[PDB]
Amino acid sequence: AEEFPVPNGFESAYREVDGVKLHYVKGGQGPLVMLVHGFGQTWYEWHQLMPELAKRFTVIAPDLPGLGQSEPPKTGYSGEQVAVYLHKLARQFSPDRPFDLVAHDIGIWNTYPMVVKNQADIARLVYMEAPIPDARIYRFPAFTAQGESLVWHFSFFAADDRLAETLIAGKERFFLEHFIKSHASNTEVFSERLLDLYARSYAKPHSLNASFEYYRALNESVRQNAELAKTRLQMPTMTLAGGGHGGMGTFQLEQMKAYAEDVEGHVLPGCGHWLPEECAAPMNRLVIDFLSRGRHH
Amino acid sequence: AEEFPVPNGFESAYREVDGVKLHYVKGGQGPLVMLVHGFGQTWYEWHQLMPELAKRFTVIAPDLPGLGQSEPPKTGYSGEQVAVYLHKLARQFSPDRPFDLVAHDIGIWNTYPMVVKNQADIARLVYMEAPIPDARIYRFPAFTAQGESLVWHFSFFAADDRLAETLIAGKERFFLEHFIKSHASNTEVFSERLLDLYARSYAKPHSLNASFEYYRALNESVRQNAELAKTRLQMPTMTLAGGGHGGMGTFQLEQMKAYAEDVEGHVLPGCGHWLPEECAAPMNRLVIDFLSRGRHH
Ligand SMILES: CC(C)c1cc(Oc2c(Br)cc(NC(=O)CC(=O)O)cc2Br)ccc1O
Ligand SMILES: CC(C)c1cc(Oc2c(Br)cc(NC(=O)CC(=O)O)cc2Br)ccc1O
Repeated sequence: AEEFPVPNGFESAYREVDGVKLHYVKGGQGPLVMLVHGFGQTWYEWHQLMPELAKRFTVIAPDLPGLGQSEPPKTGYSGEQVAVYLHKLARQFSPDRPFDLVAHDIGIWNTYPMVVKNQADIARLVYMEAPIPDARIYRFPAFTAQGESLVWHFSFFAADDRLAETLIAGKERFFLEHFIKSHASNTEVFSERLLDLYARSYAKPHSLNASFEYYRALNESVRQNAELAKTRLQMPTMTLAGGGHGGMGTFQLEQMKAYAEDVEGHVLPGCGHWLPEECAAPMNRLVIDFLSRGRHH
Repeated sequence: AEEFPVPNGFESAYREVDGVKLHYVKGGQGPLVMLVHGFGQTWYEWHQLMPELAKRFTVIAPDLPGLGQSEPPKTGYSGEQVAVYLHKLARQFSPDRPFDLVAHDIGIWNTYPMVVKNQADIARLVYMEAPIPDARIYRFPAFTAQGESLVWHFSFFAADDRLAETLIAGKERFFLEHFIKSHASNTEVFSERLLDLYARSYAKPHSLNASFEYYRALNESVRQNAELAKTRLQMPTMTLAGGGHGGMGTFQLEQMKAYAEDVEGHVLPGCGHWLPEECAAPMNRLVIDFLSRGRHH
């Protein structure tokens, strides 16, 4: 069974990595690029970019552990633990050559440690729409002069006693529509049909729980990254962020400058958090062009 | 029926104020002291203090509009709008003398405008455990290195789509217990019976909504207060705050120093946010002593 429609000419399959069955969608030929989704979504956020990249690359888009059709992690949900699964998965498909990495939202949290620990394995890097977990996250406001803060959910999801699962169970579809639209500028792209697809996936009880465990592990990830960040990234890096409602604006590039020696950043006007769907044309173009500076076919 | 047991020597009663039926509990003899509760609670949080104060003062403890047994406001939930109801209620019982005001939590938000605009009506002021709404609240962090913030609910409650009512309905007791305990040092004072009573009251659909409408009006309250604060408070003021887990610590007095000419403050070690219940004896002592410096029975 498939939760989301696979693009024509791609395959949906699984690889067991360290005892965990990871779902991925793969297509194309050439050097490998791995696309890693974030919270509220699955590999499917990349389904418009995938066919375009597959003209020049082998493209793989996994479901994060516990989300989509991937089994929960057996170790834990901190960035360093999850990154092991992702690094090993990618290296199964590209054992002898570096691969490219594109990550959105908590995809960043779940890949940063494997990038810094295996720099030679990463040719080029694109990060969009989430802070790397570090002390900067403790400075985000709980409440703003415009109202509902964009990261209040960090505390909601991290709260003990399964506060978030308990309140959200049975109302997953309602909650996700609010969360997604509240973080968007171009809300019109989030049709009821599309929201139904994403909600059905994260409503699986293990997936709802997994979602929140990433936040319960956030402070551990921050502690992990305080050590890891002693070495700056050396590979070409690009950041993207939305400049509209819900977007991170200038924060993305500014933080990345502290992490990377070679970084270019873009803020996309009139686009919020959900770049691949809110602003498919300019986002896809930026990603394709950036990755095409390296060898492809 | 009554939602909470009325102390001997007191009466549960109602008054119409600008077309809104307000509930209160009243007893005692002497000059008037009005005690105003906050979020998650009702007049009943004052039930231990009331008998002691009633030896020296006439004591009135209203339910905030929409909460407890009080009708919702017909104007709105902003601080300036709600304060009109509370000011006029107090003046119905103390038309010829100033009265004292003690407020906890959002009782502060709902009284500050009438205090600054009618200073001749306020003999002495006691504020505990909430910021006066101003730009300071925009600095509180969304997330902490120890986990959930004490104020992420500002955004949860202010959010549109009736997010809070929709998620909390059917789980009102569960949520309130979590909220109370996360802001408490001394959780033992919150018996199953006490939590049941508070949960049942705010679970009334108009009360659950009313609760959150206070937060949906918070930015408006901040804008209102930016103008009102041009005039400093001149009456003798005392602040109280908890020094333990869940408490506001030095913030209460330090903020008040910017608003009031004559202020003294105390921080109570070993006490959290819910001062009248967690630390009834020393809080009661401090309030009774401070108010008893003025004229009484
Ligand atoms: C990942 C996702 C949910 C998301 C998080 C966001 O957090 C931020 C917030 Br709130 C506020 C700021 N600006 C500050 O000045 C805060 C500070 O550092 O003091 C910066 C950021 Br970054 C914003 C958008 C967004 O889509
Ligand atoms: C009323 C209630 C819900 C509540 C609100 C609270 O908010 C906060 C407050 Br106040 C002050 C700070 N920070 C400082 O004092 C540091 C400084 O400003 O120097 C941080 C926070 Br977070 C805390 C406890 C509490 O129980």
